[PDB]
Amino acid sequence: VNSFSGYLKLTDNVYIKNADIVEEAKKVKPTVVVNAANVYLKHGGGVAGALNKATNNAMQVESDDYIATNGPLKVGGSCVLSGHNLAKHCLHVVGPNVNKGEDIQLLKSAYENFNQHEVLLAPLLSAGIFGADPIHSLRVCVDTVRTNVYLAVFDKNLYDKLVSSFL
Ligand SMILES: O=C(N[C@H]1c2cccc(O)c2C[C@@H]1C(=O)O)c1ccc2[nH]c(CO)nc2c1
Repeated sequence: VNSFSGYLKLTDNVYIKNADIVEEAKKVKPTVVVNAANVYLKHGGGVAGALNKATNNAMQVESDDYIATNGPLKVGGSCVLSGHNLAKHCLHVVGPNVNKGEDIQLLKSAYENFNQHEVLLAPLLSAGIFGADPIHSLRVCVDTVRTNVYLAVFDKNLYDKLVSSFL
């Protein structure tokens, strides 16, 4: 038993809710919140900009030190950093950005990072400003992630569509 409330159960291990991931993290304090990161950990907009704003830019400060030490992530890769006031940990995961021409097949590799964590609050990778089809992203998520994933979908209209078209 865990504290996520109001989710619709899609599969054995995937749940989904129309929610603001920032508000969900602050209420739930999950062990892991997933950020829709880029390779530079520049949290300017979309989910990343919202999560970072909620941390009063502490996420960005920590991220800049990470990059200065380690260099950029790989597309499809991830790193674990602090969750600040939102979660114990933040798993920064880089899905391919279609608006940068990145290979969509890397989406499966990106979701594989979730399997290193028993339970996660997460957005749909490569959705929103990353330019992928959220329905495809949901399919890859369901077919790749084996751990328990609680997906927060900000847009109500999109949430309903994802549910209604789910196979
Ligand atoms: O853009 C946002 N989320 C979408 C996104 C973005 C980039 C890559 C992605 O893969 C996805 C998928 C994610 C989604 O479909 O839910 C977002 C989420 C919460 C927000 N809270 C505020 C306050 O103003 N702005 C927000 C923006």
